[PDB]
Amino acid sequence: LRPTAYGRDVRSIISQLPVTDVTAQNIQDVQVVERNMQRIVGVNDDVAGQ
Amino acid sequence: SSPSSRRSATEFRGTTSFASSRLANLAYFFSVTGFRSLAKSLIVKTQQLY
Repeated sequence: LRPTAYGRDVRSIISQLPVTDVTAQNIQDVQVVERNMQRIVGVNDDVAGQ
Repeated sequence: SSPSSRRSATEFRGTTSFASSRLANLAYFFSVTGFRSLAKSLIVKTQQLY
């Protein structure tokens, strides 16, 4: 700490901004659309089979 | 048995044996009603006309 701040508490001065990606769950959605694509084309298709 | 949770062999055969059954009944209807008609007609002509 600088001279003018000799007695301050260390915890208060610097901190890291918190960030989160809310678009990180798009993965479950990708998986659905792909299954739906297999259904139209019929190359490796869920239907016909249990 | 369409629900699947780790099916064994008899189980696997069992739902498919059963699922096909409603489709086979359609076929049977189609066969008696219209395929038969066509077939009988072809047979008459081949015998008489040639």
